[PDB]
Amino acid sequence: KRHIDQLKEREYNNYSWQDLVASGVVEYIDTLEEETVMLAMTPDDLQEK
Amino acid sequence: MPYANQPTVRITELTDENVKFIIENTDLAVANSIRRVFIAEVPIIAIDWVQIDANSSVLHDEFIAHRLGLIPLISDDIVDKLQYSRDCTCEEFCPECSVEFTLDVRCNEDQTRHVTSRDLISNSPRVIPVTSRNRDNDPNDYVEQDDILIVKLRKGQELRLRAYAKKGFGKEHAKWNPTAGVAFEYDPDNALRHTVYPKPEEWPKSEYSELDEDESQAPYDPNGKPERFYYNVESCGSLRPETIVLSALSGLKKKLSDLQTQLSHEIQSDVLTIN
Amino acid sequence: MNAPPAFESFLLFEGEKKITINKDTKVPNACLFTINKEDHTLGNIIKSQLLKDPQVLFAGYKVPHPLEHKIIIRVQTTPDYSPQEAFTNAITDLISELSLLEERFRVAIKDKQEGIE
Amino acid sequence: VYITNFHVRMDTLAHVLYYPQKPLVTTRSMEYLRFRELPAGINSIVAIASYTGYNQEDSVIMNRSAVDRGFFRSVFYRSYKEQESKKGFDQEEVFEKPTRETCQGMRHAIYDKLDDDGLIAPGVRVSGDDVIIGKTVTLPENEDELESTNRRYTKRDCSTFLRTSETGIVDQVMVTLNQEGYKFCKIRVRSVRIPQIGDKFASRHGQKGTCGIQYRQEDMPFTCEGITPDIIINPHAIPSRMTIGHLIECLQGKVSANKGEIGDATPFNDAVNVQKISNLLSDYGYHLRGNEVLYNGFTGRKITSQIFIGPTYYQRLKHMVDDKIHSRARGPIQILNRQPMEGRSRDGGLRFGEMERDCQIAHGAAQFLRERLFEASDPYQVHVCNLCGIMA
Amino acid sequence: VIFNRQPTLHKMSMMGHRVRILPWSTFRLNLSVTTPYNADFDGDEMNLHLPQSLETRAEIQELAMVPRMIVTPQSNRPVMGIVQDTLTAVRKFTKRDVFLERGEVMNLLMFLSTWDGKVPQPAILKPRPLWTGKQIFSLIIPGHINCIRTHSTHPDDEDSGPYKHISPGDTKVVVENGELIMGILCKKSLGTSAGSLVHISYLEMGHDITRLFYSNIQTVINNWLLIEGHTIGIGDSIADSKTYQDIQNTIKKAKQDVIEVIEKAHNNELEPTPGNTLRQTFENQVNRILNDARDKTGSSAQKSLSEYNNFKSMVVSGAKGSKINISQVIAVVGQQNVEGKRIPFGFKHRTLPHFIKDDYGPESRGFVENSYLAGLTPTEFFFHAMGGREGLIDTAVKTAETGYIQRRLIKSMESVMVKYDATVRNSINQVVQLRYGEDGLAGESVEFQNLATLK
Amino acid sequence: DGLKYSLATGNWGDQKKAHQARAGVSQVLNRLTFASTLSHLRRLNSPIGRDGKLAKPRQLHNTLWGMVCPAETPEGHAVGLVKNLALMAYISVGSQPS
Amino acid sequence: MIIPVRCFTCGKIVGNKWEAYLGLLQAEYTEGDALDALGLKRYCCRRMLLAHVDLIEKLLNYAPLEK
Amino acid sequence: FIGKIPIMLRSTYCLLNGLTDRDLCELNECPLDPGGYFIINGSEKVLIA
Amino acid sequence: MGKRVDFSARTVITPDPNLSIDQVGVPRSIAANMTFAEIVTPFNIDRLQEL
Amino acid sequence: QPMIYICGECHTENEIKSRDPIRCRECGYRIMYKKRTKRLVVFDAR
Amino acid sequence: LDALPRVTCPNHPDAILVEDYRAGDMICPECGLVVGDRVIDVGSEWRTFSNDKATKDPSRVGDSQNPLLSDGD
Ligand SMILES: [Mg+2]
Ligand SMILES: [Mg+2]
Ligand SMILES: [Zn+2]
Ligand SMILES: [Zn+2]
Ligand SMILES: [Zn+2]
Ligand SMILES: [Zn+2]
Ligand SMILES: [Zn+2]
Repeated sequence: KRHIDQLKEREYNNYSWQDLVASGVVEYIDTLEEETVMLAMTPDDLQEK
Repeated sequence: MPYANQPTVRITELTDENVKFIIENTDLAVANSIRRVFIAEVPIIAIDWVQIDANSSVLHDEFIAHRLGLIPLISDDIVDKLQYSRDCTCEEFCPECSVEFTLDVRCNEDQTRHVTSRDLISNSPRVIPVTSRNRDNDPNDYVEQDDILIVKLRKGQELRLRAYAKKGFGKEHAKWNPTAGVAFEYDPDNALRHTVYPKPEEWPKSEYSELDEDESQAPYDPNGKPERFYYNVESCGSLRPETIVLSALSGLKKKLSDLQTQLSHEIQSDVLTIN
Repeated sequence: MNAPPAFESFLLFEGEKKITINKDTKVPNACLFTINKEDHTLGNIIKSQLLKDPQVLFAGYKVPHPLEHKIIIRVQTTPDYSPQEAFTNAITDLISELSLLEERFRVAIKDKQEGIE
Repeated sequence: VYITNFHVRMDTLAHVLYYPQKPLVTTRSMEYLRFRELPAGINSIVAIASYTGYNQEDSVIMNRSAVDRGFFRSVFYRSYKEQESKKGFDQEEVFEKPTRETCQGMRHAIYDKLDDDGLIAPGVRVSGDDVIIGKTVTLPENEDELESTNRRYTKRDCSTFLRTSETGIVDQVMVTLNQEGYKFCKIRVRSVRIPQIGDKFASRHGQKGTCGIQYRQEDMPFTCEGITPDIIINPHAIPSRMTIGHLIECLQGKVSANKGEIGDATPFNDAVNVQKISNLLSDYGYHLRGNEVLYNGFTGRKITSQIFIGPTYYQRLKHMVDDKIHSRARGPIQILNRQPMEGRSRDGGLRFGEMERDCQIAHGAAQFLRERLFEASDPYQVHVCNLCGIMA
Repeated sequence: VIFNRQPTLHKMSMMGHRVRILPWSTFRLNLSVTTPYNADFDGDEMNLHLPQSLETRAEIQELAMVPRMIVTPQSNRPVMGIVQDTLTAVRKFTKRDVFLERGEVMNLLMFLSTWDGKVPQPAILKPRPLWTGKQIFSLIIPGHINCIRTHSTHPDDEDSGPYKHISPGDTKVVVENGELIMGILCKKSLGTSAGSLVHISYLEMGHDITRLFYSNIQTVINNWLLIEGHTIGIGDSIADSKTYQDIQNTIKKAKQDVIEVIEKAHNNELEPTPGNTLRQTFENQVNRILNDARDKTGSSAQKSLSEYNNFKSMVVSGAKGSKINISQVIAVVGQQNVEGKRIPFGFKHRTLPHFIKDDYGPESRGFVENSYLAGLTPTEFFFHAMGGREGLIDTAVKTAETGYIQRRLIKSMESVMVKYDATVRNSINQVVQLRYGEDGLAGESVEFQNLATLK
Repeated sequence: DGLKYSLATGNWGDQKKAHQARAGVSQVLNRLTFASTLSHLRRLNSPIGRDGKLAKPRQLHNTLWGMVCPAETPEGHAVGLVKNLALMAYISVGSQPS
Repeated sequence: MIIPVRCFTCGKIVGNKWEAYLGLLQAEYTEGDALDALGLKRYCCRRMLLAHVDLIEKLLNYAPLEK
Repeated sequence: FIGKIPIMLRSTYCLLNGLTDRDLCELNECPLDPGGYFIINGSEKVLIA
Repeated sequence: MGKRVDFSARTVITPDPNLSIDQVGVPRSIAANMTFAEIVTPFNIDRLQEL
Repeated sequence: QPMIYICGECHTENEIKSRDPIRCRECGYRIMYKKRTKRLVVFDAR
Repeated sequence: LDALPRVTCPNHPDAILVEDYRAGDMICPECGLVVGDRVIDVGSEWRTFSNDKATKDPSRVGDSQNPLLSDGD
């Protein structure tokens, strides 16, 4: 939630997608790596699980 | 003929815009044909020739010509004495078959200027102005009330043109519609089964369907025939609602009586002996 | 620009008659009327006034094509009354109901309504 | 509308709508496309009804009074460009007023529309009979000694005139010099295309179709306010094509236009979209699955089946009929083989290849077969020697 | 004029028409000629060529004129019949619950061409005159052709219902002396069928009278349809709660049954099927279960449809679409496949990274649990987009290959032809057959017949 | 002029000889709506034989998930060969491994 | 490019109600109420205004309103 | 000077990247136009991946 | 063997429920452009004289 | 007779009416844009 | 036939012979004859390379060479 609060604040406060990546909450994944990950469709499924 | 019924009228409600009424004891074909006249056959005045002197605006010329034709025009006092263009002896135009409008605007101001219906002036006497802002004391008057923003202009643009409005009727172009809309409804409880409802409980009841107030929904009667048609004619504003109805019926009378004269013309010229 | 001028939908041409009558070759006391430049508005109503009459054996109309302004009205009457007179009466009666409707509407407006003008 | 500043752009060919609207039912992905900023179609009131059959099989009955009130009207611009080439040793092209006394050309089209500099000015109406630019090509300088002068001797014509957009108005004319340093012009022509029988339209679900006829407001079928449909699409377009999404969109749209807030349509959620929409539409006051009691325009009687009506964003496409028509009686002949032209753009004639030949064979209409493949494209008479078959 | 289009795949692609000049710029042509030219008015343009003498005009009028092109010599059946809305509108009109009052009957009589001139007596005299739909259809039938059956409609109880009292059941269509006695007309009665009303008409009345029959059926049935109406909305796409429960329960049972077969397979004791590896035995078995699952709920949804489902009315006339579509919109879409097998393992042993390695379950390998109406879940959508390609690609290939196979074939046989002593010979005058087709009959004049003596 | 030339015609390299497969690589940017352009810039092309090939580089491999558009490919002769990049997908510019 | 005079589906004039609408939204976040006060009952007249995009405003901003 | 390299529109080396939305509108350029295509001899040309 | 022909025309097709099975509506402009050679006989001469 | 030729941005006539090269006095631009005709046309509001 | 620098009008010497490109015909205004074997500068006509790959032009049976700089190709 704090990251989302920064994105809403981004409307005037300095912030970027790059900051969001530097937090290490999001990553880039290519098709070769994508073969070995265990990727889940929605937070819903990953929690309800 | 003895089998012609006297129908009957009742006006439920009247406003500056709407006219809402019931016709009873008549035929559907009459109701439907009369609804069609309200659209197509009732004549009115709208811009028909646009001559563009100068146009520096960000809208192309034919676009200005389009918006401009479509704007509404009062006609009630004058739509009758005016004659049709093609019928008129004059070459091109004249005071007797058309009325002239002039528009001249330029943006000399730093703030964006709007071009509106009031800025359009009738060279013809103010018997036939644009719809909005004249004799006013109108509670419909809100903010700008320009009736139509013909275009917007930034500092430097200018617009000069001439227009000739003419009498014509809706069959020929939609700019000549004398109606905002035309409601038409008959047999609200679906007694006559002209439609067949699958699971009739799933349908709502109109303001005319209140009769049994109950939820019994549609009692059948096969010995019936369509009667008592409900109307709500709504004015575009360019011609007041009752005048639309009275002019429609007269025009229909004129069209019918004329067909009778040609049918008479068949018995007078080329004597009706063919059949 | 292969589109027709819009006035032609309703304006009569100088080389065409408003109405034409032709006899049927099959059955007696039938007749065929051709009405030029006139659509369902006139046609549908004249069909109904003819159906209202008790001596008409058959009445109908057809607009042959959407793109061609013209309708035909075929009528068949009993072996005593002529189809032309039935057509004459059908309009005249229709003129009478509409005049009475216009009269009744106008008087109905004459009710103490205060937005008549 | 394809970019904002189009007006100062001499794009060689363009189409813009008068009134674009953003769609009532939109995907969230569309915010990031800016498809709100520059949309491509109009929210039509559609009825999926059978009616008079002018909408059978991939056509539509479209409302004529709506096209009068400017429905889907568009403007068309073609920019023609012409160059004044110096072209080497002893020739020259010149922008000027061509006269039949002074140049080798004399093509039948009228030169009078031109200005005295050879190039028209904005606002004058043009057509396929008009010349837009008077270019001439001085060529022989005088390389035909002794009085082969007479007239029109100095220069050939090759000025450019309208084939295609065989009517319209000149939008803009621009004179400049390009990268060679030659005098260069672009002149732009504006035309306005009213949606007519033969224009191809498509809704958003991959159902394209041609406008089969148009009826005026009087004739459409109607209901309540008499909100007559701007289109009637055939019911048969749905079942074998199962474009159910198309059917939900009217329904989502009906709630969105009425409630007054642009509707969601993003593909994957738990918004129970069929039920939840049906319940909302009914609370407002309609049959919960959208059907309305319609009446026919011809006789006013009710139509016994209730008809599914409501809005759908539709597209008018770049395929419009007046550009696509074509025909030829006798025309230009290419002296490679001297049979009719293939460049339709230059009054071509359609092909009659081996398979069409094969059917005439299969009918057994030999006389018509020799006619299409001979007398009506390419007849010739040659004399041959009876001793030996050489045409020498 | 001779009208054509490309690709011209057979002799009926180019036929003679008479022109009639109209406003606006498209060739406007009869709706019924849509299936011989394989045309759609979704932007397909067609081509016209004009004859330039009386001699070619004579030759066209007699050989290649359209009305003569009705029954194709390829398979002695109609090349063209009553299609789309009219075909749906005919079914709906012929149901014997349809009644017409004096006013509408006269208008339909009015749209008919070759009408006798005499107005038929209404099948119901009192309390008020009414004509049944069959009755007005019966004016449209030319002269007096005859055919039983020629329906094979869904109706009744195939194989044993007609043998159960002949309680007329009204389904089966019977026409006698040019009057429709009973039954409902559909694509099997009116379509390109071997025994359709249209085929018999060509034979009995002659091609000109048959053309008037096509025009008549369409202007008149069509005109009715206008007052009656037709449509399809979300109301023709939903079923009740109970059916919806039954569908989910049928699927929940079948999925548990697949997990059950997977449990048996991992135990190593399944016992394979003949001529197959054990995976094939397994794959053949799960495929049988999922197909049976689709068909069970498919048969449940067709039952659950009400009488008034317009969607069922289009399917039954045979106008457009079919039973499987109802299955997919109302019920459950089912196993997708590509190259005749379930969705391949693209990644290491998996279809998508959203699943576990080696997961033979239905959903994980390409079964769509949903209907088009509820919407597809994200994986199902992509496995559905995969099922979408195989058909688009197949289309682009088949067009190239068949164009080539046809040209080569015509190019061989072109010079063969029946000579005036009726032996069939090619160009160098060699004999192909002593009699054409071994009997010397025409292909457009033959019919299917039963041989009594094989009793 | 060399860069000017190759980029304009759409050819590629030596012109005298090299132009057999890598032909059609530059194109005039289609501008019919706003979408055609965004879609055009975000297009990608697989090279292929031409005029009759039938195989597996035309169907929708599973690994395109999240990468290339499910459904969005020319309805014509080159079905499945010229593809369009999904909405979020991205491309590496690459750098020294050192 | 500016709201059309008269709604396509029926005819009720609608350009006049545009300037009024931007004022109401500035005052209240009630799109329902805004459309209601303007009198746009039936939804064809409503889609007209609700779905319009006023491109003209960005378009006017170029200086060269001179060519 | 060795030659002329075609710039691609609105990239870091094409002057449009630095200007703001009002400035870009002042240069008669669309603010929403995406760039990333070369301009050659009057024609806008895009390279296909 | 695959020649370009004269007297040829091409437009879009749209449906028309009123035509007979073998009629075709032809745009008026295409009908004006393409011609047929009638030969004058002492019967149609008055009709052709009008044309 | 003059051939006007308004120029870009300067918003003034280019005064060129002869064979001399096109270039607007004072203003540094060299694109022209031939001015509207005084000749009347007409437009129907249909 | 060497006296045809565009003259062959049977009844009267020529004054003008207009080219009606669209009909493929040569017309003589003050009467009405048609004299034509029509060509519209063979240079537009061979130009039937179009929808097929035109970037490479397989139809180019005629290179430009640019002779007006030189003389001898
Ligand atoms: Mg097709
Ligand atoms: Mg089809
Ligand atoms: Zn006058
Ligand atoms: Zn010899
Ligand atoms: Zn409205
Ligand atoms: Zn300047
Ligand atoms: Zn002469």
